[PDB]
Amino acid sequence: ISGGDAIYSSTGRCSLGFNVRSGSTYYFLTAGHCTDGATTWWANSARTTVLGTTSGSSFPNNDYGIVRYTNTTIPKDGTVGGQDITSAANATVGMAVTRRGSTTGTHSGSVTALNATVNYGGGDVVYGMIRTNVCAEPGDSGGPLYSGTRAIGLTSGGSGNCSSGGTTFFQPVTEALVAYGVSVY
Amino acid sequence: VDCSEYPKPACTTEYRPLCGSDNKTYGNKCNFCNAVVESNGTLTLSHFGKC
Repeated sequence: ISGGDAIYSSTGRCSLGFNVRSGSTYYFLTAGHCTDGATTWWANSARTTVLGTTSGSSFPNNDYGIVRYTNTTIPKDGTVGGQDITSAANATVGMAVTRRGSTTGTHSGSVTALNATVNYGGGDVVYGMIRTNVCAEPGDSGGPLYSGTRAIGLTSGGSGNCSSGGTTFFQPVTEALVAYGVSVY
Repeated sequence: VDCSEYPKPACTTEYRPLCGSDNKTYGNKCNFCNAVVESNGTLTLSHFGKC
């Protein structure tokens, strides 16, 4: 399983962000709004293939979460679909980026702003978000935003859609890597 | 599902589908409620889950 692939909780479906590790312990990052209130994660809608259990969740304010793998046999590719990921970097205005999600697949665009505040309502406000002109739709949450072999962010949300075009906000991945002391591979 | 707190300028992108009276499956409550507002209150909920 790799970045952009579907992940299922007891509540719904999101996408795997990046496979990361600390020492010999493997985890995967995804959106905090997906990990919030989620315990177990599965690889299929039938919930027969277990992936792991939620180890951390930060939402709102930030939007990232981490899941510890408990499945010993499932391959944990350090890629996004076929795309190898070798490092993480900070987003910059004008940077060409690409997102992969379990609903819409792969879409590209550019970073249009940094440090954006997104108010999802009901007190669910997230800060320091990367703004882009890349589309995203329900199910794409937590999927990776990358630039070549560089990991950049995790899909949080936005407006519009892939048909008419939209605006999507991403949580900077560097912040998540630092919080959990993990690294991409 | 109540859409009084709508519309909202952005929605998170998790998938928990709802079926609207227009036979369209809406990806989540936020997407559904924004559509209801955009329809000026003409769209309604048919049932939970996919259409």
